[PDB]
Amino acid sequence: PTIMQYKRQVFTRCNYNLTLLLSLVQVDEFVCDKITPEALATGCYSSLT
Amino acid sequence: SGLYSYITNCNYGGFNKDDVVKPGGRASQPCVTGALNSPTNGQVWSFNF
Amino acid sequence: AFISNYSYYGNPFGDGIVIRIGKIYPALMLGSSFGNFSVNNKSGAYFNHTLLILPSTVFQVAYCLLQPRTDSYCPGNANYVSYALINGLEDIKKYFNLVNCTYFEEFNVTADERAEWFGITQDSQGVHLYTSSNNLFLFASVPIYDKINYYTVIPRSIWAAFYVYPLHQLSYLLNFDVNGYITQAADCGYND
Amino acid sequence: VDWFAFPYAWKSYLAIGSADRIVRFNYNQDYSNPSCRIHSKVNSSVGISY
Amino acid sequence: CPQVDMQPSYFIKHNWPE
Ligand SMILES: *[C@@H]1O[C@H](CO)[C@@H](O[C@@H]2O[C@H](CO)[C@@H](O)[C@H](O)[C@H]2NC(C)=O)[C@H](O)[C@H]1NC(C)=O
Ligand SMILES: *[C@@H]1O[C@H](CO)[C@@H](O[C@@H]2O[C@H](CO)[C@@H](O)[C@H](O)[C@H]2NC(C)=O)[C@H](O)[C@H]1NC(C)=O
Ligand SMILES: *[C@@H]1O[C@H](CO)[C@@H](O)[C@H](O)[C@H]1NC(C)=O
Ligand SMILES: *[C@@H]1O[C@H](CO)[C@@H](O)[C@H](O)[C@H]1NC(C)=O
Ligand SMILES: *[C@@H]1O[C@H](CO)[C@@H](O)[C@H](O)[C@H]1NC(C)=O
Ligand SMILES: *[C@@H]1O[C@H](CO)[C@@H](O)[C@H](O)[C@H]1NC(C)=O
Ligand SMILES: *[C@@H]1O[C@H](CO)[C@@H](O)[C@H](O)[C@H]1NC(C)=O
Ligand SMILES: *[C@@H]1O[C@H](CO)[C@@H](O)[C@H](O)[C@H]1NC(C)=O
Repeated sequence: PTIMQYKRQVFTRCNYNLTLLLSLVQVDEFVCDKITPEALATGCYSSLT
Repeated sequence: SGLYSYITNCNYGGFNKDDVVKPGGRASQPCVTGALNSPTNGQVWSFNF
Repeated sequence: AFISNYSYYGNPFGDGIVIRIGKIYPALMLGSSFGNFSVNNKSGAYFNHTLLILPSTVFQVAYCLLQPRTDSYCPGNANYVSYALINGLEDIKKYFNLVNCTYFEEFNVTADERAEWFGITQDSQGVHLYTSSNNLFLFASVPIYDKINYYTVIPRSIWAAFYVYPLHQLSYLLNFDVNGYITQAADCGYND
Repeated sequence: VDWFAFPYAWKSYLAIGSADRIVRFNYNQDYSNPSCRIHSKVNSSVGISY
Repeated sequence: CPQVDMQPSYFIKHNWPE
């Protein structure tokens, strides 16, 4: 996607695998707020966007 | 593939009011419509929506 | 059909709306831009992707781009007056061609004869559909990230009535009873 | 002092909020004591080899 | 397209505040 027309997907009622997202990419940086990648990987949410 | 771009301006009306994106939002349809028909040299294109 | 000129209105959506039903369950068209049809200059056109909520009780909910038909008495024709419903989606298809659809779901809710509430709001996670105690509860979320600015009531023929109220960022005190329902509330800024 | 060779490009893996395989199976920095993680380029003129 | 008879006046008599 472009930045002016970026994509969004909202995930509900499903099980996620964050290792799968990260194992596919080379992380340059991450900027987290009130969460860490470690926690992002294991918590339960009402939704994930 | 294709062109990757961002909006540099999107003011409107007789008061030149910047159609600014709100947190969690996106460029409005008028801004996307405009920008996609704008030149890539950063030049202001005028149109009616 | 026997209708009023509801299709000519593009009512501000604002933050969201709630609807008191009382019973034809109301059909709505919602979108980011509203104006006239280019052939007949009648108000009622929506541009780009439009959200259509058409009860028939199950809700048919679609997010499609509308391309008005040009046949006689269609929105792209000079002799056009207004579109109306009399499945709801098939009646819409008589006036508009539905293209570029990104979303379509059918919600079986299971409503009763009694008075009913329905609501629509929008935030970063999409358009949230609420339904009814008379408390509104979330029943569906629609993945629309294009801000809705206007809504239109789609005229219908078969009397019945419903009321549409705007929502605002108000502060309320909510009193919950023993069954976990809100039985009364205070709109803090209403009176002393 | 703890030390090892590590690509500068991977400094985000070797980071406080991460839990990648870099941290889980190799180096997990302790934070109970005051500390500082220094990423630096060492020239061969200093005697460093790899 | 179906023909519609649009007569907005009829829908005023059913007005009832809620
Ligand atoms: C979460 O996703 C990871 C992939 O990122 C899964 O790990 C892989 O498992 C397969 C076997 O099924 C191995 O062949 C791969 O080499 C593993 N890849 C990595 C990076 O470890 C992991 O099993 C998934 N977790 C769950 C609970 O299914
Ligand atoms: C949003 O809708 C408007 C109106 O339908 C689109 O504008 C038209 O786009 C087509 C295709 O490029 C042109 O042939 C028409 O001449 C345009 N009409 C006008 C009045 O500009 C607009 O492109 C749509 N924007 C997006 C992002 O989908
Ligand atoms: C709809 O019809 C009423 C007549 O009852 C009229 O006053 C009103 O201006 C009309 N609205 C539009 C948008 O044409
Ligand atoms: C629709 O047409 C009327 C004239 O009949 C005009 O006053 C109005 O501004 C037009 N609406 C739009 C959105 O162009
Ligand atoms: C629908 O989307 C396709 C691209 O997927 C585009 O070529 C076409 O012009 C669009 N039509 C409308 C009405 O937006
Ligand atoms: C609605 O009911 C139909 C038929 O029983 C079923 O196929 C469909 O999956 C149901 N949808 C929902 C959202 O319950
Ligand atoms: C709620 O409060 C009432 C008193 O107003 C009491 O009689 C009732 O048992 C309470 N119910 C619960 C679930 O606490
Ligand atoms: C790096 O080491 C090389 C080889 O010893 C030496 O020629 C060079 O001057 C050193 N450069 C720096 C920046 O120390």
